[PDB]
Amino acid sequence: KELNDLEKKYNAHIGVYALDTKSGKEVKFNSDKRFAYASTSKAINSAILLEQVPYNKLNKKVHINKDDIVAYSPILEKYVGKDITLKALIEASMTYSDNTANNKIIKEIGGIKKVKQRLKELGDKVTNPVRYEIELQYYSPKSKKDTSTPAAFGKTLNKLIANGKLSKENKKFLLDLMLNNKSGDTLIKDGVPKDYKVADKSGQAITYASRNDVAFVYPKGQSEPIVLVIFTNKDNKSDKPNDKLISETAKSVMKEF
Repeated sequence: KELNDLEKKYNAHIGVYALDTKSGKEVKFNSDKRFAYASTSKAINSAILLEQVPYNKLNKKVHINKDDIVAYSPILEKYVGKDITLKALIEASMTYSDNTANNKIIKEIGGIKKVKQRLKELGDKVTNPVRYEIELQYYSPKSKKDTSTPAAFGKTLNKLIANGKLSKENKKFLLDLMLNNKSGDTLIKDGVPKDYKVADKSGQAITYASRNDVAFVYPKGQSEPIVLVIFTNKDNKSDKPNDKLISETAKSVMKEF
Protein backbone atom coordinates (compact mmCIF):
# COMPACT_ATOMS: atom_id res chain seq x y z
CA LYS A 1 0.00 0.00 0.00
CA GLU A 2 1.55 3.31 -1.05
CA LEU A 3 1.61 6.22 1.38
CA ASN A 4 0.72 8.71 -1.44
CA ASP A 5 -2.41 6.63 -1.96
CA LEU A 6 -3.13 6.81 1.74
CA GLU A 7 -2.97 10.64 1.71
CA LYS A 8 -5.50 10.77 -1.15
CA LYS A 9 -7.84 8.26 0.39
CA TYR A 10 -8.18 10.17 3.65
CA ASN A 11 -7.48 13.59 2.25
CA ALA A 12 -4.65 14.00 4.74
CA HIS A 13 -0.94 14.73 5.10
CA ILE A 14 1.29 11.97 6.45
CA GLY A 15 4.79 12.30 7.91
CA VAL A 16 6.74 9.11 8.73
CA TYR A 17 10.13 8.10 10.15
CA ALA A 18 10.97 4.56 11.14
CA LEU A 19 14.36 3.28 12.23
CA ASP A 20 15.25 -0.41 12.83
CA THR A 21 17.75 -0.07 15.71
CA LYS A 22 19.31 -3.52 14.83
CA SER A 23 20.27 -2.91 11.17
CA GLY A 24 19.98 0.87 11.10
CA LYS A 25 17.61 0.65 8.06
CA GLU A 26 15.27 3.71 7.74
CA VAL A 27 11.85 4.40 6.06
CA LYS A 28 10.99 8.15 5.47
CA PHE A 29 7.91 10.00 3.99
CA ASN A 30 7.60 13.81 4.49
CA SER A 31 10.12 13.14 7.30
CA ASP A 32 11.46 16.71 7.21
CA LYS A 33 8.03 18.45 7.20
CA ARG A 34 6.92 20.11 10.49
CA PHE A 35 3.77 18.98 12.34
CA ALA A 36 2.43 19.82 15.83
CA TYR A 37 3.67 17.02 18.15
CA ALA A 38 1.00 17.63 20.81
CA SER A 39 0.96 14.98 23.66
CA THR A 40 3.62 12.70 22.16
CA SER A 41 6.04 15.14 23.79
CA LYS A 42 4.91 13.76 27.14
CA ALA A 43 7.25 10.79 26.38
CA ILE A 44 10.15 13.11 25.67
CA ASN A 45 9.71 15.02 28.94
CA SER A 46 9.32 11.85 31.11
CA ALA A 47 12.57 10.45 29.65
CA ILE A 48 14.52 13.64 30.24
CA LEU A 49 13.49 13.60 33.92
CA LEU A 50 14.35 9.89 34.37
CA GLU A 51 17.99 10.73 33.23
CA GLN A 52 18.49 12.79 36.34
CA VAL A 53 16.58 10.82 38.92
CA PRO A 54 17.47 7.17 39.78
CA TYR A 55 14.72 4.62 40.14
CA ASN A 56 15.23 4.45 43.91
CA LYS A 57 14.61 8.16 44.22
CA LEU A 58 11.19 8.36 42.43
CA ASN A 59 9.50 8.30 45.84
CA LYS A 60 10.51 11.95 46.31
CA LYS A 61 7.48 14.30 46.53
CA VAL A 62 6.39 17.64 45.08
CA HIS A 63 3.59 19.89 46.35
CA ILE A 64 0.62 20.72 44.08
CA ASN A 65 -1.49 23.81 44.42
CA LYS A 66 -4.50 25.44 42.71
CA ASP A 67 -2.22 27.46 40.48
CA ASP A 68 -0.75 24.35 38.89
CA ILE A 69 -3.97 23.01 37.54
CA VAL A 70 -4.62 23.38 33.75
CA ALA A 71 -7.47 21.91 31.71
CA TYR A 72 -7.73 18.08 31.38
CA SER A 73 -5.91 16.83 34.47
CA PRO A 74 -8.00 13.83 35.44
CA ILE A 75 -5.49 12.61 38.15
CA LEU A 76 -3.84 15.86 39.20
CA GLU A 77 -7.09 17.64 40.11
CA LYS A 78 -7.50 15.27 43.08
CA TYR A 79 -4.11 16.59 44.46
CA VAL A 80 -4.73 20.35 45.07
CA GLY A 81 -3.15 21.16 48.36
CA LYS A 82 -1.38 17.73 48.48
CA ASP A 83 1.98 16.14 47.68
CA ILE A 84 2.66 13.59 44.94
CA THR A 85 5.62 11.42 44.15
CA LEU A 86 7.56 11.95 40.88
CA LYS A 87 6.73 8.26 40.08
CA ALA A 88 2.95 8.98 40.23
CA LEU A 89 3.50 12.20 38.17
CA ILE A 90 5.06 10.23 35.27
CA GLU A 91 2.33 7.57 35.50
CA ALA A 92 -0.45 10.21 35.33
CA SER A 93 1.12 11.98 32.32
CA MET A 94 1.84 8.74 30.35
CA THR A 95 -1.18 6.67 31.10
CA TYR A 96 -3.90 9.32 31.53
CA SER A 97 -2.27 12.02 29.45
CA ASP A 98 -2.60 14.39 32.47
CA ASN A 99 -1.80 17.95 31.45
CA THR A 100 -0.91 19.21 34.91
CA ALA A 101 1.43 16.19 35.47
CA ASN A 102 3.30 17.20 32.31
CA ASN A 103 3.77 20.86 33.23
CA LYS A 104 5.08 19.86 36.69
CA ILE A 105 7.51 17.40 35.07
CA ILE A 106 8.82 20.22 32.81
CA LYS A 107 9.21 22.43 35.91
CA GLU A 108 11.19 19.70 37.70
CA ILE A 109 13.56 19.51 34.83
CA GLY A 110 13.91 23.24 35.15
CA GLY A 111 11.50 24.78 32.69
CA ILE A 112 11.02 24.93 28.92
CA LYS A 113 14.47 26.40 28.44
CA LYS A 114 16.25 23.43 30.11
CA VAL A 115 14.26 21.03 27.95
CA LYS A 116 15.30 22.87 24.79
CA GLN A 117 18.85 22.97 26.04
CA ARG A 118 18.85 19.18 26.54
CA LEU A 119 17.51 18.67 22.95
CA LYS A 120 20.42 20.78 21.53
CA GLU A 121 22.96 18.54 23.35
CA LEU A 122 21.32 15.47 21.86
CA GLY A 123 21.78 17.22 18.52
CA ASP A 124 18.13 18.05 17.90
CA LYS A 125 17.95 21.51 16.34
CA VAL A 126 14.39 21.03 14.94
CA THR A 127 11.98 20.23 17.92
CA ASN A 128 10.75 23.57 19.20
CA PRO A 129 9.11 23.59 22.70
CA VAL A 130 7.67 27.10 23.31
CA ARG A 131 4.41 26.85 25.34
CA TYR A 132 3.22 24.68 28.26
CA GLU A 133 -0.06 22.70 28.30
CA ILE A 134 -2.61 23.40 26.98
CA GLU A 135 -1.45 26.35 24.82
CA LEU A 136 0.97 24.05 23.00
CA GLN A 137 -2.14 22.27 21.55
CA TYR A 138 -3.21 25.37 19.49
CA TYR A 139 -1.42 24.63 16.26
CA SER A 140 -1.18 26.99 13.30
CA PRO A 141 0.51 25.80 10.09
CA LYS A 142 1.85 29.34 9.96
CA SER A 143 3.79 28.89 13.25
CA LYS A 144 6.80 26.73 14.29
CA LYS A 145 5.71 26.73 17.92
CA ASP A 146 5.60 23.30 19.49
CA THR A 147 6.31 21.52 16.21
CA SER A 148 8.94 19.06 15.11
CA THR A 149 9.62 16.83 11.98
CA PRO A 150 9.17 12.98 11.97
CA ALA A 151 13.03 12.55 11.46
CA ALA A 152 14.18 14.93 14.24
CA PHE A 153 11.63 13.65 16.76
CA GLY A 154 12.47 9.97 15.94
CA LYS A 155 16.26 10.39 16.23
CA THR A 156 15.73 12.05 19.63
CA LEU A 157 13.47 9.23 20.88
CA ASN A 158 16.17 6.75 19.74
CA LYS A 159 18.93 8.64 21.55
CA LEU A 160 17.05 9.26 24.77
CA ILE A 161 15.40 5.88 25.21
CA ALA A 162 16.73 3.10 22.96
CA ASN A 163 20.42 4.11 22.83
CA GLY A 164 20.26 6.52 25.74
CA LYS A 165 21.49 7.08 29.30
CA LEU A 166 18.62 5.51 31.25
CA SER A 167 19.29 2.79 33.75
CA LYS A 168 17.64 -0.59 33.25
CA GLU A 169 15.02 0.08 35.92
CA ASN A 170 13.97 3.53 34.54
CA LYS A 171 13.89 2.35 30.93
CA LYS A 172 11.72 -0.61 31.92
CA PHE A 173 9.31 1.48 34.15
CA LEU A 174 8.72 3.93 31.23
CA LEU A 175 8.38 1.27 28.50
CA ASP A 176 5.97 -0.73 30.59
CA LEU A 177 3.70 2.36 30.90
CA MET A 178 3.78 2.73 27.14
CA LEU A 179 3.02 -0.99 26.54
CA ASN A 180 -0.02 -0.93 28.85
CA ASN A 181 -1.43 2.35 27.63
CA LYS A 182 -4.99 1.80 26.31
CA SER A 183 -5.29 5.21 24.62
CA GLY A 184 -3.24 4.14 21.59
CA ASP A 185 -5.17 0.91 20.72
CA THR A 186 -6.67 2.47 17.58
CA LEU A 187 -3.38 3.66 16.25
CA ILE A 188 -0.08 1.84 15.54
CA LYS A 189 -1.23 -1.02 17.82
CA ASP A 190 -4.17 -1.61 15.44
CA GLY A 191 -2.08 -1.94 12.26
CA VAL A 192 0.99 -4.05 13.05
CA PRO A 193 0.90 -7.92 13.22
CA LYS A 194 -0.42 -9.71 16.31
CA ASP A 195 2.98 -11.04 17.33
CA TYR A 196 4.51 -7.56 17.53
CA LYS A 197 4.74 -5.70 20.90
CA VAL A 198 3.95 -1.93 20.70
CA ALA A 199 4.92 0.61 23.34
CA ASP A 200 3.35 3.99 22.17
CA LYS A 201 2.38 7.59 23.26
CA SER A 202 -0.43 9.15 21.14
CA GLY A 203 -1.30 12.85 20.63
CA GLN A 204 -4.07 15.09 19.22
CA ALA A 205 -3.77 18.90 18.94
CA ILE A 206 -6.90 21.12 18.99
CA THR A 207 -6.62 22.34 15.41
CA TYR A 208 -6.25 20.91 11.85
CA ALA A 209 -7.03 17.27 12.77
CA SER A 210 -3.51 16.90 14.22
CA ARG A 211 -3.45 13.18 15.16
CA ASN A 212 -0.08 11.53 16.01
CA ASP A 213 1.38 8.27 17.49
CA VAL A 214 5.03 7.44 18.42
CA ALA A 215 6.16 3.91 19.29
CA PHE A 216 8.85 1.32 20.06
CA VAL A 217 7.87 -1.78 18.00
CA TYR A 218 9.13 -5.31 18.85
CA PRO A 219 8.72 -7.82 15.93
CA LYS A 220 8.30 -11.41 17.07
CA GLY A 221 11.85 -12.57 17.48
CA GLN A 222 14.09 -9.48 17.85
CA SER A 223 14.94 -7.87 21.11
CA GLU A 224 15.98 -4.54 19.50
CA PRO A 225 13.16 -2.17 18.63
CA ILE A 226 11.99 -0.41 15.52
CA VAL A 227 11.39 3.28 16.47
CA LEU A 228 8.13 4.53 14.60
CA VAL A 229 7.02 8.22 14.38
CA ILE A 230 3.61 8.93 12.59
CA PHE A 231 2.43 12.65 12.44
CA THR A 232 -0.70 13.50 10.32
CA ASN A 233 -2.92 16.59 9.69
CA LYS A 234 -5.70 18.01 7.38
CA ASP A 235 -6.19 21.32 5.58
CA ASN A 236 -9.04 22.97 7.53
CA LYS A 237 -8.85 24.17 11.04
CA SER A 238 -11.87 22.32 12.13
CA ASP A 239 -11.31 18.95 10.36
CA LYS A 240 -11.90 15.88 12.55
CA PRO A 241 -9.22 13.16 12.20
CA ASN A 242 -9.71 9.45 11.31
CA ASP A 243 -7.62 7.03 13.36
CA LYS A 244 -7.68 4.24 10.70
CA LEU A 245 -5.24 6.37 8.70
CA ILE A 246 -2.54 5.78 11.31
CA SER A 247 -3.39 2.06 11.70
CA GLU A 248 -3.03 1.75 7.88
CA THR A 249 0.14 3.78 7.67
CA ALA A 250 1.67 1.44 10.32
CA LYS A 251 0.64 -1.78 8.48
CA SER A 252 2.09 -0.35 5.29
CA VAL A 253 5.42 0.79 6.83
CA MET A 254 6.01 -2.50 8.76
CA LYS A 255 6.09 -4.31 5.38
CA GLU A 256 9.56 -2.81 4.86
CA PHE A 257 10.96 -4.61 7.81
